[PDB]
Amino acid sequence: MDIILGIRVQDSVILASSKAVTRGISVLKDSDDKTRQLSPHTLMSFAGEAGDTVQFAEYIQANIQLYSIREDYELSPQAVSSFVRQELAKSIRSRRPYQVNVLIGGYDKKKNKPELYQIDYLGTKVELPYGAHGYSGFYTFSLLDHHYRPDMTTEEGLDLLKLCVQELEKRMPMDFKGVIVKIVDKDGIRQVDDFQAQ
Amino acid sequence: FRNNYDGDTVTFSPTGRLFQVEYALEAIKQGSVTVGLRSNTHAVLVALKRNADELSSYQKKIIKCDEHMGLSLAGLAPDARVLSNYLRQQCNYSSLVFNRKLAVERAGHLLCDKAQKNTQSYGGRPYGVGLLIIGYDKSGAHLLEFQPSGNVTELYGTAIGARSQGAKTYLERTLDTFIKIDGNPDELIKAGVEAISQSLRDESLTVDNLSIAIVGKDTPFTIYDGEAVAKYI
Amino acid sequence: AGYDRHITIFSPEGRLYQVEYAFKATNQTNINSLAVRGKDCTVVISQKKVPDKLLDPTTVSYIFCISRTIGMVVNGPIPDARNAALRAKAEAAEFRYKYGYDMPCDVLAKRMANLSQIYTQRAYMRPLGVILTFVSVDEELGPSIYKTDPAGYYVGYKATATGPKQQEITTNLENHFKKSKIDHINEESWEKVVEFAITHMIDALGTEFSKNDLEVGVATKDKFFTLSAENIEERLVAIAEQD
Amino acid sequence: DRGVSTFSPEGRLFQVEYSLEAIKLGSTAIGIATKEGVVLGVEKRATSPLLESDSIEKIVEIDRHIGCAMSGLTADARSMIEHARTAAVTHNLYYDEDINVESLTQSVCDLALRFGEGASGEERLMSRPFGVALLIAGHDADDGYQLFHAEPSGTFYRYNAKAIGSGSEGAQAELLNEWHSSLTLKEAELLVLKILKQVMEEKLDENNAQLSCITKQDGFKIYDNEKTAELIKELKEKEAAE
Amino acid sequence: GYDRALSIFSPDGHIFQVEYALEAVKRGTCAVGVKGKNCVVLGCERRSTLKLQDTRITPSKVSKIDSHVVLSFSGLNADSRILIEKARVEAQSHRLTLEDPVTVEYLTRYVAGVQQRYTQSGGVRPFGVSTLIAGFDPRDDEPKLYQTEPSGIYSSWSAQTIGRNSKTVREFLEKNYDRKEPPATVEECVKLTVRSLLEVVQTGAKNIEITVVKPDSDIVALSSEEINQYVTQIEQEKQEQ
Amino acid sequence: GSRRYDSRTTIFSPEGRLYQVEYALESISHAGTAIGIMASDGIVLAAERKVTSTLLEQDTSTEKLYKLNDKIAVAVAGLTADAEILINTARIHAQNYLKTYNEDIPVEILVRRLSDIKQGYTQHGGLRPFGVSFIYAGYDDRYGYQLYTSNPSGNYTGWKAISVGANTSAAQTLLQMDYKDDMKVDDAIELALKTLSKTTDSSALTYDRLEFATIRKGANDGEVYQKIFKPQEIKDILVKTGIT
Amino acid sequence: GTGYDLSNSVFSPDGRNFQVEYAVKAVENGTTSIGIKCNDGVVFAVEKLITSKLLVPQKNVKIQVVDRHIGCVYSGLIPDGRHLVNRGREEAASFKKLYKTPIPIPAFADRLGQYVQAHTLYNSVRPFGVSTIFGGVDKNGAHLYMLEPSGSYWGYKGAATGKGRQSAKAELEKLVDHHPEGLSAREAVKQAAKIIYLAHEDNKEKDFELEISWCSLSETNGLHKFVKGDLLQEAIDFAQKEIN
Amino acid sequence: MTDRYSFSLTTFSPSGKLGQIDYALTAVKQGVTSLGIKATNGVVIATEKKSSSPLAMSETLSKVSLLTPDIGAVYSGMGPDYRVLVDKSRKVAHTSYKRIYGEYPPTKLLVSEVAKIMQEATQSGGVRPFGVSLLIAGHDEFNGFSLYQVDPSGSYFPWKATAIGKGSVAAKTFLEKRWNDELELEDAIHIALLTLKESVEGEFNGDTIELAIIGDENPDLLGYTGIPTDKGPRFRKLTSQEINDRLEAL
Amino acid sequence: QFNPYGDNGGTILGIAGEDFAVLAGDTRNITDYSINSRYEPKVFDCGDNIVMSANGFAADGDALVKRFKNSVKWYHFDHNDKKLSINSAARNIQHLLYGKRFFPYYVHTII
Ligand SMILES: [Cl-]
Ligand SMILES: [Mg+2]
Repeated sequence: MDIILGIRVQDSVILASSKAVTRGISVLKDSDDKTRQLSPHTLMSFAGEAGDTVQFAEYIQANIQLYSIREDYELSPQAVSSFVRQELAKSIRSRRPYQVNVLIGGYDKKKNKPELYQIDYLGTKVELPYGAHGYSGFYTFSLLDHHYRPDMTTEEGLDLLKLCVQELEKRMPMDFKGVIVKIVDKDGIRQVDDFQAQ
Repeated sequence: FRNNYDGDTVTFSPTGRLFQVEYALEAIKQGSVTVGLRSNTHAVLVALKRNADELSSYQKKIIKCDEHMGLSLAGLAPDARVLSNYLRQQCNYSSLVFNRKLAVERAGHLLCDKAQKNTQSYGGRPYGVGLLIIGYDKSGAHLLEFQPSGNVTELYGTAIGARSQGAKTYLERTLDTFIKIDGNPDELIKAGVEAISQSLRDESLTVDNLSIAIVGKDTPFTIYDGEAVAKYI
Repeated sequence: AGYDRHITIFSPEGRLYQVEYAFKATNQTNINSLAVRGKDCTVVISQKKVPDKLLDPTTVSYIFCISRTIGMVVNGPIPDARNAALRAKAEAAEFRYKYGYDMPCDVLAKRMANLSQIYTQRAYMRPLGVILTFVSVDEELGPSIYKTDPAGYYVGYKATATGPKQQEITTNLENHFKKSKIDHINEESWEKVVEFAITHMIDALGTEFSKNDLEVGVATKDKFFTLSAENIEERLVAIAEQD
Repeated sequence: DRGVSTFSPEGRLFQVEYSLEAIKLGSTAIGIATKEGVVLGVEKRATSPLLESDSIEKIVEIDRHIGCAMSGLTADARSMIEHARTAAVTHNLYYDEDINVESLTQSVCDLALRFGEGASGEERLMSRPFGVALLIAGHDADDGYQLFHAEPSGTFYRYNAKAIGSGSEGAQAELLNEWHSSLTLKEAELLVLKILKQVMEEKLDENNAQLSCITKQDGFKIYDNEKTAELIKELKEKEAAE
Repeated sequence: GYDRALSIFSPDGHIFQVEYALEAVKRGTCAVGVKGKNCVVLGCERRSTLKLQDTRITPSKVSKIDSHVVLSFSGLNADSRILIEKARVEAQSHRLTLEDPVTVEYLTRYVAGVQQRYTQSGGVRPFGVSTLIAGFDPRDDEPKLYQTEPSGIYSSWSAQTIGRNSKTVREFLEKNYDRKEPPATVEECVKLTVRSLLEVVQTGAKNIEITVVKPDSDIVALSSEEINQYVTQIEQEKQEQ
Repeated sequence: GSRRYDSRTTIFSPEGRLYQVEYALESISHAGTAIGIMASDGIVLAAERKVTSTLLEQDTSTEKLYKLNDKIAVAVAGLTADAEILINTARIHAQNYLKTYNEDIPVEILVRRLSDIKQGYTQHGGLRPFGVSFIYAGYDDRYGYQLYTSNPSGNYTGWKAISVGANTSAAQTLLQMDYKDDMKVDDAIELALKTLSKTTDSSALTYDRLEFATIRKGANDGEVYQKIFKPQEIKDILVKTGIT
Repeated sequence: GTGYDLSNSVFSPDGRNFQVEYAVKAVENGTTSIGIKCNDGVVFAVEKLITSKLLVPQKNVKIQVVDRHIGCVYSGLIPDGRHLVNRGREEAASFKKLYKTPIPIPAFADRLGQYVQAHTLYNSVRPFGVSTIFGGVDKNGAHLYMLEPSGSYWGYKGAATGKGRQSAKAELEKLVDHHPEGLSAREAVKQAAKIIYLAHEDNKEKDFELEISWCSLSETNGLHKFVKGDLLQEAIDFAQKEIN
Repeated sequence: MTDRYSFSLTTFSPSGKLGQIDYALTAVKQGVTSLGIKATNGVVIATEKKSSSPLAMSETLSKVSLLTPDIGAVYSGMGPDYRVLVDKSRKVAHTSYKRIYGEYPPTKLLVSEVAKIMQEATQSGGVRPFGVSLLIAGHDEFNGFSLYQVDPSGSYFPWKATAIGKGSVAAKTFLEKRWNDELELEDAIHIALLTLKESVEGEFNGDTIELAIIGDENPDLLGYTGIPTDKGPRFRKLTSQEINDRLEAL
Repeated sequence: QFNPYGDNGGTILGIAGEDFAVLAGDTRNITDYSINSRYEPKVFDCGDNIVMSANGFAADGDALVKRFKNSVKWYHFDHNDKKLSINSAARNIQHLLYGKRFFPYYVHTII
């Protein structure tokens, strides 16, 4: 479907998300940001069913932002992912479940360590050095199994994504119109505006 | 005595009285006078509309319930609106389900039973309004008197409100005359205007002051206000 | 402060006045009833008083057939008596359906007593101003008398009495069981157990009874039944040919 | 104690009559209906000079053809305005037309008697009546320019002119003499502004008093402080003329 | 189940439960708010019935409803929490649906509506709380300051105080705050706030806490020293005369 | 109707006070004294057992010191039955937070929730408040060692040292006198016992009339440890401090 | 103390319910109504006070039918009586729906009995301000009942309630003595007319209208019917003859 | 209809007293004397069968009730209140424990559940507190033998020995003299019978005394054999004969 | 399995003049290949100078017409006998029909 990639390096988590939104035989938009900032040091990318995808993301964002103001404190990436998993684990046995898959990339300011969580629509959470949702994984996991090191810089991490995107652009049937890349580190969340040709 | 047994409608007095009900009946006597009278062919409502200031309107006293039934109020207007709205629905239910115009006698029975439920349960209050229902059904012309107590009575004529005893004595005397005004609506209304004018004292019934309704053989329930009642003053 | 006598809450002395006043209502009818156990039967006698000549004597009863096996005599006003009767009948029917055997006398007694206890603790429910005397020949315990009151108290009896002149009938029966050294009427036929119950009713109250002054219920193995005026007359003729 | 929906021996609801006493302690509100439009005027009555006067909202829009002024416990009005605005827009959705001023007023008054501790009728879950009276002014194609007085009793009267609040009985006696069937809109503006000046404890200026009107053409508009200031200047000149 | 009408009209047209709710506010610790040309300041006094408190963890008097709006109060501390929570939830609900933070007017109008609802709902008493809500509307530099009271009435103030001895500190502000020239600096805006509290607090370095809110979600709470410096400079204004 | 018998537990006095809250605090003023003292390297909870007998089994007894969390405990003052209702709900809230976030509940969040439940019985429902005052002794990785108090009003505050129940006025004066910010747990244990010993309404302060608990971060571990003292352990520390 | 009569379900120290006894006063205040049990049926009659000439003769009917075989007449608060018959009709319909057979009179009696008794169990309801005389013909003979506000009812040979119940009861007692073999339906209608005319003397100030109904196995096929035209006049004349 | 009593009938008085709880404790004091003594190898609970009439059968009224096969209960105060508490106590042992963990609750937890029911009658709308004090004696594998008192307030305390009702003050004093931490179960029954003799006015025999023990497992009372782990109930009610045997060695 | 819908056939025709309007319909009612009635009126005068016809499933057609006729009656009661304009009737019928969006009236309706 939509491409949702996440990669955790030495001192950051990098999230790459496809810009294409398609209904039928038409590409309605080629600049869609498939991610919401939950807190200044936690970012969540998402893909799945048309309506559920954003509705769920904004709902989670609303709850984390409410907690942030109530406690005047930022929840750990671990804590946020555990909240999200439980919401999906409830959803799966409800009348109409949220059909949404999420990556949660966050910098834990307490531990001073980047953290990447992969959660599917069933509420199946797992912490990974690198993650993908849908058909992306089928090509990217073997790539990263080969080229990934834990001591890689953010610059090395972007080069490793560029390599993943190139492979998906070569062997994947659908035009996903490139990716929006966002780095999560100790200084918060910034967007790499120059990934069109880095 | 009375002070201890008038706190709510759920309490009987030692003499076997319901003071909350009697207090509701008092709200009627304070209300503006309205008169009802029927022949064999037609039934007429004549109501004296009351104004707050000379700058205010004269509050409407007659409400249409169906094409063959309507009523005049005396007391709390909102309670008249609730009961009239309920009676509208019962007339409406009878039409849709049974294709049957609701008998005036059965309309009375329903108002009686609805008023009663407010007099036996805690938290509730009695209705603070008296109603004169007129209608032409399958058994000719009808006039009913409704009391918040739940007591409904079929009469040839009557009056309720302030100084209502004046009109009621007149009708009790004119009985043999007006009962026979058959196939003449104008004469039955004139006999109703002569009835209500027996309960005047303050002013004389003017154009935007008088309110008259009529139902009968080949007359749907229609309300006459203003210019339209000028030929009866 | 002074409303501790209007609803079922504790008074400073640790008392429930509404329960005590409910007990007072039980004597409003001015009727005396006693129950005695035979060798294989249980008999209930109750005074039958018909003041109005316009009343239908056949309809005036404070004895009720709860089930095939259980009979219940009430001391108190008839509206509360009939409230308790219908509930007991409903509980006896439901028990049989759910558990597949006839409700025992003592279990219905406990159940009705537990209901009375709830009115003793919940404010919106008043106690019923009645004393319920349940009788049967239980298929486990044999002849059985179990009595409940507005407090929610219940217990089994060898014999019992209820009403205004309860104490006189009680002490009369006490003295008989001190003498006989047994906890029942040693008699094979129920007719003679009914005759005993009427005899000691007369002795204690000091009043003679016609056929229309009494009301009798008998419990046997697999049936409870009430006597007709003529069944009582036959009983009154038997006791007459001994005095 | 004693029921909230209890009748007095004189056949009146205690809580309703006590509610009317609360309204007498409220700020003055005046309505005048003419063939050129209906004017609504209120006393702001700021409790301190530090209170930013223009934040006092005692005249509110219900629809483009219906406005209303309030007097008494103004906090109670919020849910009444909300129901009125909803009723007007809901009616437009169902019938593709403006709601009749009388029908809108009748809908607001239907709330008034929905108080009790569980009264046998429907489900009136509200502990007390409203502590506010509304002057509902509007226009429709059927009955033209209309002014209504909505009480917490559930009764509503149509007035050619009406005053509610602290200075009501005084202002009403003034409106009795001054009102005629052929008043212009400008005449009605000065007249509201004059009667407010008379009953207000404070000296009337463009900060402690607010005007508004409803005309068939431009609908319901609240007068800005500059426009009201000139009408005050115009009033003083005409009073000083004789 | 419980729907007993606690807030009802009395013969003289008063709701005593709402009236007595204001008495709970009068009892509460003094809170003040003054708005400058480019800032709003919220000052609150601390009690001294018991002094052995951990000032790190003890709930502070000025609460953030959003990153751009703050709420101080006077009255029952327990009651204030229930209003603050409902406001914080509504702030996020507004952002989620309108895609824009609440205006200070909207957030006030909501909190006011809640307080009002508890004055004519069955089986509830009114809130024993008056609030000062202050901040800046999204992408706006015009300072905002509103007050609510248990009745449900609300309005905006150039400067206002609530709680115990609010009568005194209001009198001070009325003859010290010029609408022609509001405190043009953050500094002289805080100075006027502390000055107004010192009328009531009676020598309180640790008994006065100040919160400054500037445009674009710029909210900071002053430390003991920073406030103690203002107290030192103000006491010299008196002694130099 | 039923209106006749309604106490109206959630109304204001003409002065703007909550009758039932004020009378509930009066109830608590007669309950056995409980003291909390926060040190640099831990927290102490000490409580005086109200009414005892030779035949009261002290070994299986707990009426004042309850464990909410592995990192949070409470000292009770008032109705034990009322306290056990609130303790049970507080234990559940702590587990709901852990299940949701996979992190132990911060102390204030638990305290605020319990305080918000008490506030509920104060504003609606027409029920009597809980005749209970709590001292919360807890540790989390945000604020470290924390000491809170909550009362029937639903109001809570944080303390360096505090007392609830009987003779708080006297107890608070003695704590405010001998407390220093750089205190150690062993110093706090002594202070707590000294304070109770002088505020006790009984002859002597014996072991059989005391409940004791400490929340320390045992240096030879790096994790927080709750220690609810056994009768023999209270008897020991009572002799060492010089009360025998 | 006192105040035992202000709430419905409250027992007074002498085990009485004063609110029920106050409801009886509302009944005693009301019009007189009777019932006569004949050899194969029952006859119901009631006094209708003519307030004025304005009352339409023969129109304001008071006697109500339940199902097709039961007649009901009441004295006191007429609305309360209507509310009881409304319930009775729902109760009779419920029975027939499940059991097919029309409700027996004893069965129907207890159904009204339990409902009226229920309005003496709670302070949130008022007792019924009517004594109801009802009955008809079923499987095994005719039955006449009278139901008091307490919920108390019995079977009757003759029954009377309201203003002139003593006059009625006295005249009924004479019939029971002088007809031990049983009165006929025809005779009971004439006799009922007389007793109403004789019992009217306790209200002789206001002119009245007579209303009779009957349920006879031989005369109405065991269905409740109103006495009309010739048979009504024949009964009025029998009474008007024997009043002089 | 409908319970419109949704408000508390127990409220704090200006003195800080809860009236209805204090008045409930007064009702308990009027009740017949009942006691409990804990031995090293068992617990005994005893009360007097105050027959309301000599015609009444005292056997058909159990003041001492089995809650679980290892837990027993006795009371002082209002009998009906006790009867419904026993019914609720037996059910809550199943619904809240046995139907979850597949074993009967330990004494302290079942006591805790009874305590909660009685606390709710102190705070819930339109109810009065229970007019009884319970003495609950029980055994469980990890706590051994235990004896608890439960008051109308909902408060409960563990006891070595105690008494409640009429002559509790005098009975508690006599137990303080005779109790040691080395008592055998037979010694505790003997002390229980001595203590209860001071309370009883009239006849003192097996037909007027109701006494039960929490002791050794009774495999003869289990009703089935073949499951080694199931050894039978520790609760046993002493017979009329068994009491009279120990009364001759008084 | 029970089918709630049926087809009673028939056809309706509406034409608007400059100062008039016509709503015509055949009087035939059918089921499958059988004729139910040769004269069963389908176009109705609803008052306020409005004529209405709901053609398709006769049961759903009669039900809708009946509810709209009732809607006109309650418009008079609630708005001081005001005449329901044709545009106002149209919007009212939209709400009547869309009310049963998930169990529709199987009719094509013309006013
Ligand atoms: Cl049970
Ligand atoms: Mg997964």
